[PDB]
Amino acid sequence: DPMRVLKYAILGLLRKGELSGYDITSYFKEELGQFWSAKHSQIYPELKKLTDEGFITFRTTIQGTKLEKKMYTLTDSGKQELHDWLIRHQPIPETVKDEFMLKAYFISSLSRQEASDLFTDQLLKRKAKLSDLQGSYEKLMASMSFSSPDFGHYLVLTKALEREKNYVSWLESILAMID
Amino acid sequence: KDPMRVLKYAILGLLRKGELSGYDITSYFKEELGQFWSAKHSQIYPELKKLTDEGFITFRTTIQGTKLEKKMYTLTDSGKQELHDWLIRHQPIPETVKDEFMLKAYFISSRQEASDLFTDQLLKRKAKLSDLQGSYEKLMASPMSFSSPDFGHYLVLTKALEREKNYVSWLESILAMI
DNA sequence: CGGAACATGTAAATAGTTACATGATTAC
DNA sequence: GTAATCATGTAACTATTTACATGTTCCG
Repeated sequence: DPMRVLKYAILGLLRKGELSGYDITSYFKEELGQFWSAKHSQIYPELKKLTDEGFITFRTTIQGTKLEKKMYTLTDSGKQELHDWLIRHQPIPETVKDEFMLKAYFISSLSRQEASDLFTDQLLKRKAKLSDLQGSYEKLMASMSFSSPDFGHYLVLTKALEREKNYVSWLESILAMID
Repeated sequence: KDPMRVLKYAILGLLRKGELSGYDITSYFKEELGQFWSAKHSQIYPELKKLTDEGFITFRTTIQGTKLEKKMYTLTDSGKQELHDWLIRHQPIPETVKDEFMLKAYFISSRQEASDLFTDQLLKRKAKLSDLQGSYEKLMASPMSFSSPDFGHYLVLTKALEREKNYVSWLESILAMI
């Protein structure tokens, strides 16, 4: 049984009303993009698939004067299909891929200097990313409970922030042992 | 623009200390390294062929028992440099690290059901943490340092541990809000 | 004996990225 | 002007998983 995560990502994204393929692409680049993403080149054929499967519907609006655009709504099938996925308990994956950690495992092939340089570089990026994430949190807070319509936003953002805090503190631990 | 070919570097790295079979490589992906990279044998064997055709690795045929053949792969000079350049290269950090649970979490708007789904995730992640702590204790029993031949193993284990601790702690925080 | 682990491949499919293509609207 | 962004789609390729397919060795 093929997983088809993207199908559920699209269906989930449409849960509060119509969106274009472009809007979908745009959401994968905002806060959700820390945990799932797809290129437009994957999304458009899939939108066609989901329509043929009868989970979604589209109408054709016009931006400006002659630019066509396709708004998508969930169907009865779509909402249910979505829901049957949402509450389904899934096994946690063994692997969550990280190319840096793969490098970490092969550390013996590096001299103290080379490893220090590698790990230092990673930290500076990870801290830069941490800044961007910390800033976003604040921009969200001025704008928190389960009732909140931004609770989904809050979840992905706090997770992403924690994830980078953890990565920074970990790297600093190894650098203390390296240097 | 140029294929990452991460699987090529996972293999060359796995051979950095000497010869291995495709079977051996498959196994390493099922042990502590599997927390951060895995491949199936069906991907590994064709890739081993490809790397041999590319001159990064070589192989001999050894015989287990009486008549079972085994190809043991070794790095070439060209492969060691290939490994080296990749290790010291500064790659940009990925925007997305995929997590299907966190996708689900984004769609919470669709109270009891959210509690159950998170409680289950808490329990499963508590379990994975217990297994990881156990493995960390097995490693430590056998004076850790950069010089230590098990530094890599230590790194992947600590990271995996930090990862679950932080996941478990997060899920608790969110559950108390709900 | 029998089952787990060892050992190696290929086929068919899904999943994902990069490159190829085009054109319209917004704001400076 | 012109650049960035909005907007949609197809082609080729790279990556990964599940299933198919075979046979040996170790150990109790």
